[PDB]
Order: sequence, then structure tokens, then C-alpha cells
Amino acid sequence: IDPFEMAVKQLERAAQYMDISEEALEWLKKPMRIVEVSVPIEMDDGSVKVFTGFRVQHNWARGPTKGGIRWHPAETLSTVKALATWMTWKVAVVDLPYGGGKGGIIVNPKELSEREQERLARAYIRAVYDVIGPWTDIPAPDVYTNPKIMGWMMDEYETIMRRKGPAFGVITGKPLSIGGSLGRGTATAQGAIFTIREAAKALGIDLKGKKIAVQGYGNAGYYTAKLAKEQLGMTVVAVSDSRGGIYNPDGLDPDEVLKWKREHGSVKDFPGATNITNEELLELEVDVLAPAAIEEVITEKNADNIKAKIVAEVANGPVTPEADDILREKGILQIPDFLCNAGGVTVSYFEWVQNINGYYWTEEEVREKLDKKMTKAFWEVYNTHKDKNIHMRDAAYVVAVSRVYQAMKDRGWVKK
Ligand SMILES: N[C@@H](CCC(=O)O)C(=O)O
Repeated sequence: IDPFEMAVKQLERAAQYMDISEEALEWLKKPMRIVEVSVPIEMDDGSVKVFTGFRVQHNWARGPTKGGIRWHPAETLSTVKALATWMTWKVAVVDLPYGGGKGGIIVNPKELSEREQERLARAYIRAVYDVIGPWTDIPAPDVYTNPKIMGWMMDEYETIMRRKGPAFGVITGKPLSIGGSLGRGTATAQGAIFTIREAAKALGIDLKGKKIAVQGYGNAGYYTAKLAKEQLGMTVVAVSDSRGGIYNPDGLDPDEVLKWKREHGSVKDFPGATNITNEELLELEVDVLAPAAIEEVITEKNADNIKAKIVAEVANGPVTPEADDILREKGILQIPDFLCNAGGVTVSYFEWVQNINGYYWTEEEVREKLDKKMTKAFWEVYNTHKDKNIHMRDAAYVVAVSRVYQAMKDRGWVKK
């Protein structure tokens, strides 16, 4: 099934639970500007190859649009549009002065050399310069793009811009040497930890000494486990990856597991732990569960088998709506996917603020501001959850769409 249709259906289901005019819904069902450009680069053999680049700006009622750039061979305009629509609600739920945006290039970056990658980044900037800017559209790292590409892109934008303004703020996720921000490596995990702490506070559970299980041991999963163990004082008992998983009731040390992963290539056969698979790992009796891996892991097949009191969807939509209803029926508290992992876009917003102001913060200041933003967003969503007696995901959609609708009404875009 197409992704943009999925996003529009999600938006309509959200609008079912809130009072929104028909014209506003029709406005929100369409991206406000879609730009498709040709991105020509000259390769190492001397030939010129043309790639397809996208830049979708779904809505900018609340402010300049925000969103990453994907370099995937399976990129489509539908995927970019759906992700921009998703980014609108993501930045709206955590109360940022941002709209929704998304870019992408249909390219296999594995077959490109470093020089070709730099040429691709610079050519993409030259192609989409007319629709981006510090106050118009702020790109960011995404799938198969990294801070190196972000720095190349910022340099090209500054060259075109003739240094007439804050060219550092045109793009986020930059290296620290050029307008980069601290706390950009642990943003998602720190936001997830703050949301988990707030959820435990709401449920009355003290996390000191409790159990956590994490699926997926990449950046997000590893940092989530590490921050949970240190800040929340919890007992990490299970941490699986792409290959297999391990279990130890007394507690695992995420640093040692990461070292083992680096050495042997996986978290399999970890000493002192029992090797298990992802599916049973999802069903251990643990206080909180943090799926930080491939989407759609909790379905109707295993929804009733979840024994976790809190499920923090660190990954992008790892739970299906049927599993959502089943989990809610069990009383299991769910943190919606675009609320749990909203720390990354919040820290990107902080980086943009630092670049715009010309003044840069420390790690402690970024951490405290992230704490404030995530706590306030979670409490807003939870209060909507209780007041409307609807699902947590539905409450997050209600909050985001209500904010965007209010901004649209204030500008006079929609009269009703
Ligand atoms: N959330 C997307 C892009 C949003 C952003 O970082 O600005 C990501 O995982 O990078």
C-alpha cells in the first residue's frame, strides 16, 4: 500500500476524534509545496549522471519547515510526502516553531565514492536552493546521510548565499567544528529516557532497580539502554540486535555488550547471558520495553503476549493499530512513536537556535532544555489521553493537529 495514502488515512482517523473544519482537513491532506529537481553530477569516469531529488514542504503555518534528506535507491515522491506529513505532527507535538518538510534523492550511496557523494550533495543544494533557507526550510541528516554530507551541503549553501546571513542555520546535524551542536549523538535516546521517566511518574512506578529490554542495538538502542541504566538506575536484562539477542536477569552492562558487538560483530553468545531471539525477547516480564529497531514488530500475533508495563516506541511505528488496541485493552501504557523519538528533532531545533543566535550552549544546557520540552510534551499528550478517553497515539495526533490547525486559523488561511 502507498505511504501517502496511509498518512492521509491516519490524519482522517485523528480528525475523527477532534473538532476540525472540512476545509482545514482538505488543506492538511495536501503538501503546500512539492519540488522535484534533477541533480546532475559528473562521475569519476567523467560521465555525467542525473539523479532525481525531492523537497516536500507539507505545511509552514507554525514556522519554517524541518526534515531530513534520504539517500535511498527505493525513494519515491510518495515516501517523501508521507514523511514530511509525519514531520509536521512530530514538530507540532513537541511544540517547536516549525513546519513539516522532507527531502530525498533516488540514489544508491553505496556505489558512490566520497568525491561523487560531495558532488551529489552540492548539486542537490544548487538545485533546491530556491526553496530552502534558515527561515524557509532546514534540512537534516536522515537514512544514508550523515554530518559529513550536512557540512558539504551547508558549505555549498553558504557559497551560493554569499554569506549574507546565518548560513550555518540552513541545515542541522552539522559537525561540531562548523555550527554543530552538543548532545546530537544521544538526542533520541535522551528524549526517550525522559519520556519513560515521565510515564513511570504518571503510572506511579519507581524505576530504581526495575527491568528494561531493548530491541535493536544501534545508536538509538544502545544509548537508550546506557542512559536508562545510568540516569534511571534500571536493570538492563535483555538487549537484542540484528542477529540475535541475550538475556540476564541480574543485569547486563551496555558498554561491555557494545564492546562484544564491536569485537565479534554481534551481541550473540555474550558471556554470562542466554542467547534468545527477538520474538521471545519482546515478551519478557520487564517494567518497560523499548523497541528501537525495524518497524512493525508488535502485531496481533504477539500483542497479547507483551508483559511490559510501558512500551516506548523509540523506533518509527513499531506497533500496528491492532496491537495498539490490544495493548491498551491490557492497561499497558504506550508512548507514541513520534512522541518518544522526538528528541532528535528537538536537538536539531536547538542547533538551529544556536546557529541563528551565533551563541552556542553546553551539554548541560541542551540536556535541561530537552528535559523541559520532552516532559511538557508528554504531559500534554497524557492529559489529552485522560480527558478524551482515547488512545495515546490518537491523543498525540489530536495535540499536533490542533496546534497546526490553530496556527492555520491565526494566519487566516482557513476561515472556519
Ligand atoms: N527524524 C528524522 C529527521 C528529522 C530531523 O532530525 O530533523 C531523523 O531520524 O533524522
